[PDB]
Amino acid sequence: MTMMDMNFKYCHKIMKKHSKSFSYAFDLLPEDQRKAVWAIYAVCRKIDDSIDVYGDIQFLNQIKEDIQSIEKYPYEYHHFQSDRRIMMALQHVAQHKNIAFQSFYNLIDTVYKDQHFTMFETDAELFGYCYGVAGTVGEVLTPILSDHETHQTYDVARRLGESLQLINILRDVGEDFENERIYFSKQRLKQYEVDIAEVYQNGVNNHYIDLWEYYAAIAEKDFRDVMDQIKVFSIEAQPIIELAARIYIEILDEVRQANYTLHERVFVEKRKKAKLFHEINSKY
Ligand SMILES: O=P(O)(O)[C@@H](CCCc1cccc(Oc2ccccc2)c1)S(=O)(=O)O
Ligand SMILES: [Mg+2]
Ligand SMILES: [Mg+2]
Repeated sequence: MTMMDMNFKYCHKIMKKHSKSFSYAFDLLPEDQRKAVWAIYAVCRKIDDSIDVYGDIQFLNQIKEDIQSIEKYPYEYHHFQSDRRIMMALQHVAQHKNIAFQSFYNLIDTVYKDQHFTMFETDAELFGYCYGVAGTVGEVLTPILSDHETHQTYDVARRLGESLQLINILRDVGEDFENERIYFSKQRLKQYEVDIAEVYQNGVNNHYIDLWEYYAAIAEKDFRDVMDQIKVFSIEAQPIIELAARIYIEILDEVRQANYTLHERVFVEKRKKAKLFHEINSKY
């Protein structure tokens, strides 16, 4: 095992831990491609967690710098300020694949704002946040999971990304509330006459469930739309992307089964991930 492999293994390790779902799906891709996904995932994870758990903008600048460093000089050795392994893997990926640096930049700009947090007045802002945090990830991943990096492919990957993030938010209401963050908009929170702090105490109700379903409705609709357009992705990527998405979208049924709980992070047992893997691999 060469050292560069060591760095990719560290990226994988990170992905395995923070996302059993995506890890479960993407590891099915051929070597060169999953390596690229591990690295890109690790980068994003460091960004996200350098603020959603280690709330530290200093690091975030360390990472933002390393990347600009790579974009600027893909073929020079750098003494990265944040996490050498991940950057080395990313830099290695970039010397082979096209990378949308601006996309990592939008994510960064985005998780920054998650410092002095302020609710969203409208779903539009909610939706734009889904873009900066996920749509942009779909955009960085596009050159990796596709052959035709065209407007249509970027646009689908992006929507996939935004949809997967809406589901993400649909599961984490409680977790997010404990952390002092509500992502449903006030417009929509008022319209449905619901208070998160109040539901958190006395439990769900129908105001919440309806509201929760309003969003789920959206998420699922966009999910179906992207599945239709799944062929914009490579043949090998298609089933994996589908499993990644169905494995993630299944989370909605899990929030339901647990009665929209605000005190647990529901999940999809690895055995169901296997079941879904099954129902899809037939089709392929
Ligand atoms: O918006 P949130 O609630 O912080 C959400 C993370 C969003 C940022 C993020 C983190 C890690 C990976 C990621 O993008 C991916 C997703 C799949 C594969 C590779 C990268 C996006 S999390 O709930 O999983 O932490
Ligand atoms: Mg987070
Ligand atoms: Mg979340």
